[PDB]
Amino acid sequence: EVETFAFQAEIAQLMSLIINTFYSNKEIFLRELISNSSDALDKIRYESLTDPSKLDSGKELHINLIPNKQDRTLTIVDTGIGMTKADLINNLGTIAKSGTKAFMEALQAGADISMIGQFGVGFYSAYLVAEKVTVITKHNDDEQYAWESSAGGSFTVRTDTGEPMGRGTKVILHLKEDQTEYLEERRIKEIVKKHSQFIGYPITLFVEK
Ligand SMILES: [Cl-]
Ligand SMILES: [Mg+2]
Repeated sequence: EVETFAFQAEIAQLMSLIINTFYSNKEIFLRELISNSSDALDKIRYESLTDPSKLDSGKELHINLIPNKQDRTLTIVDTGIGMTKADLINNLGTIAKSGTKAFMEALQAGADISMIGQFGVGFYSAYLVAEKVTVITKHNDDEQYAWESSAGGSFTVRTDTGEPMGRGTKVILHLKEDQTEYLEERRIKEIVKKHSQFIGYPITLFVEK
């Protein structure tokens, strides 16, 4: 049972901008996604202070970066608060309509695409490097869902079964054929060190066979 949804016109327009604009500094997508994980981890961290049972779905708060050269995927996984189905449908928990407007206004006032995170829509920077993005998420007391989109105006949502996560979000980037540098260990390490070096949770870069 796969449900198909239309992006709001403003989000479709943001995605088309990200896909079509000539913009060489694509590596900022990873900072944006790690920032989103850090925010999600802060949320579960705060909820747990008054309700420790919120960590029954896993106490460890951290981020994993998993490259897979066979599948041409880079996956960013966190054990943050996760998203409900309604959050996924509502622009993955973002204020993307107003954020898109602000980002567009900023761009005409001298901003560039690397400032996208300032407008709360950094997730969509994934489309600088990915042809398809799959988001698997599990929030306490909701079921596990998979969102997916290859842009083009629409996204799908379905329940995800097998490979349960205890809690959090996994962003699976199916990379564009010419963006495979982002599976190389030395390149990912460089980007994490350049742009994510003060994130307050462990970031483990997985090794490949
Ligand atoms: Cl909004
Ligand atoms: Mg912030």
